Amino acid sequence: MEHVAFGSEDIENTLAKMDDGQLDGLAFGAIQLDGDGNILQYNAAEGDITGRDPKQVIGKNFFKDVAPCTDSPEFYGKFKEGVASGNLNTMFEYTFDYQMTPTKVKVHMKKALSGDSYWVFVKRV
Repeated sequence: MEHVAFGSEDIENTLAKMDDGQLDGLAFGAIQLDGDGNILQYNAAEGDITGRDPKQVIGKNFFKDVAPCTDSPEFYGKFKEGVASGNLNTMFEYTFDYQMTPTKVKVHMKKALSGDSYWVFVKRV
């Protein structure tokens, strides 16, 4: 179990050293997206929250395929502005309700250390 706290100010540096094996040891959900919203990494904790099987969602588009409930100005809109601008760091509450029991979460989106990749961190509230 990797000791990293949700919302840590230097979270991008710490997660840069993790492979999709060490990501599964986080206490919160973590998804890594490319600039188009395609899923590059998806950890075990996220699968526990949402029911998705990590290996099966990698490669899919988060906003178009996996999470249509996030295709809105309040989530996808913030992501798109972040990708276009070059920086992103925002935290907000949201409800995930597609093909699942509605679940309230806290989401933290932040640009990764690498060029065109972005993190989406999730925890229950």
